[PDB]
Amino acid sequence: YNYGGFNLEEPEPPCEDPNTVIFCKGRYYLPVSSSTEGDTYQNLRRVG
Amino acid sequence: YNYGGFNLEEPEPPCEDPNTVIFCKGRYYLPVSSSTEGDTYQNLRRVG
Amino acid sequence: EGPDFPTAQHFVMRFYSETGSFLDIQGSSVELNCGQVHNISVRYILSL
Amino acid sequence: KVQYALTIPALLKSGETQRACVNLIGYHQPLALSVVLEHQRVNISIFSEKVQPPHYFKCNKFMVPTVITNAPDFVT
Amino acid sequence: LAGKTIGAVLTDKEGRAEYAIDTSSFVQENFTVVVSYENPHQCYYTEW
Amino acid sequence: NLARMAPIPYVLEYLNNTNQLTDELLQTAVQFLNEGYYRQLRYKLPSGAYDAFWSSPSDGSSWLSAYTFKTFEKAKKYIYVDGKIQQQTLLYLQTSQKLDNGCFKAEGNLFMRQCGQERDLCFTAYLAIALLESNYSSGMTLLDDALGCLEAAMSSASTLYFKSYTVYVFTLVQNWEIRNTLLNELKSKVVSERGTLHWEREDKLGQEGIPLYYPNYSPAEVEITAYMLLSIAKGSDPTH
Repeated sequence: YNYGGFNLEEPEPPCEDPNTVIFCKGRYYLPVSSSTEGDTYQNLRRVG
Repeated sequence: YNYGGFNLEEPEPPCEDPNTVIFCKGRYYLPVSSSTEGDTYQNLRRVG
Repeated sequence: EGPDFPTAQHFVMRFYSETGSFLDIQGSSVELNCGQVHNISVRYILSL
Repeated sequence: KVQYALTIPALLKSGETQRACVNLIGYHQPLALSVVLEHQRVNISIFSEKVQPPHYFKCNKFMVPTVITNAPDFVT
Repeated sequence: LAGKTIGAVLTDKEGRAEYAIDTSSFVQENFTVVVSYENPHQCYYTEW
Repeated sequence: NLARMAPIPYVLEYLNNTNQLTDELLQTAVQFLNEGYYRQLRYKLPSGAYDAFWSSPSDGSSWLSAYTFKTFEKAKKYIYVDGKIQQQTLLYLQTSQKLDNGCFKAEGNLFMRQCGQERDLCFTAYLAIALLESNYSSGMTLLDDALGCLEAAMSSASTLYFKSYTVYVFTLVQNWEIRNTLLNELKSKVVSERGTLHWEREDKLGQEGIPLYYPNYSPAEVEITAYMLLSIAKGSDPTH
C-alpha cells in the first residue's frame, strides 16, 4: 500500500491488556499470540 | 480428619503442566489458578 | 561436514480464523492455454 | 444483518476504463446505494442503484479523468 | 466494591442496612469490598 | 517552537504590505523559518501524524496537527515545502471525521488545552477554517460534510463565538445570506466604550474552581474582535 511512499493503510486498532483473566470451561484463561500470523489482512496487502 | 495421630486423608491427584496452550473460541489461552479458593472438598473436611 | 544422507527441513507458518473455515487451491505447475476453459480445483472446510 | 463488500484497486490508472465491484447481502427489503469517487473537484457516480431483495454482487465500468500527478483521493 | 460507590442505601430506622450486590459476570479474585458513611454534618472530628 | 515560529511569516507579510521592510530582515526571516522547517518535521509519524510526545503508537493531538498543516501552508507561499507530506497529513486527520451526523469528534489531552470548553463542534469549525484557506477548490467533501454539520448546528443552538467563527466561514465561501442572518446578532452584541465599540466575552462562570483552570476572557474577546474584523472586512459586494 505504500505507493509512491503513500501509506493508505488504516491505523492498527487498540491493544488488549495481557493480565485480565477469563473462564469458559476448565481452568482460567490468559490470552497469548504469535507476533507474525496469517489472516485475510495478510493474504491481502500482497495484492493490495 | 487428622485425629489421634491418624491422618485418614487420601493423597492429592496429579498436577497439570504450566505450558499447555488451548484455544476455544477467541483468543489463545494458558492455565492459571489460585491456591486460596474453595471447593466442596474443603466444604467437607470441616464437618468431618 | 554435512549429514550422512540427503535431508532437508522446511519451516512454515500457520494461518488464523476465529471460527475455523478454510480455503485452499490445488496449485498447478502448468501454463494454461488461451481460450480453453480450465477447471482448477479448490478445497475447503467450514466450522460449526 | 446487512453486510457488503467493496472491491477496488488502491492504484488507479489514468485515462482508461476501470472496474469496481460490490457484494451486498443480508438485507431483505428494497434499498438504495451510492458509489462515489472524490476527484479533487468532482464527485463520480459509479453505482447509484436501487436494491431489490438480497444477493447483489455486481462489478462495473468507469473512466478515470486524467491528472498530471499521482494523487490520493477518496471513494465512498 | 473496588472504588465505585454502588450501595447508597437508606437504613431501616434502626441501623440494620442490607444490600443485594450483583454477582453475575465476576471472575475477580481478591474482591475486598468496603462500606462507608459519608455525611458532612455530624459532630465527628478526625482523631487517630 | 512551532507556536513561536508561526507568527513570523505573518509579521513578514505585515512588513511587506505595510511597505516598511528590508532585505536583511527578509533573509533573517528566511533562515529562521528554515530551521523551523527542518527542526520539527523530524517528529512526523509514518502515518503523517504529529504528537508532542515521541512514541509512534501514541497518536492524536489533531489540533496541533492541523496547526502544523496550516502553518507550513502559510510558509509555502514564501518557501518550498513538500505537498505530499501535506496530503498524508490530510490522510491522517480525515480519520477523525468518520461521523455521518456527528461530522467530526474532537479529542483534547495535552499539556495546554484551548480556550474552547470542549465541544467538538467548535474545533470542527476550527478544522474547517484551517482547511478552507488551502490550495484546493470546492471539490473536497470535507467541505461538504463540514457545511452539512454546520447548517445542522446553525438554526438549533450553540454559543456566541462558534457562531462568530461560522461568520467568516460563510464569508469566505460568500454564502452571503446566512452571513447577514447571523451578522445581525453579531453586531447586536456590541459594547460601547470610550469613543469605541467592541465585544467583551460573557463571564457567566465565576472565578476558576476545581474544573475551571484557564481564564480565557481576554484572548477569546480578542479573537472574536479579530474574526469580526475579517468578516466585516469583506461585505458581499459593498465596502463603504
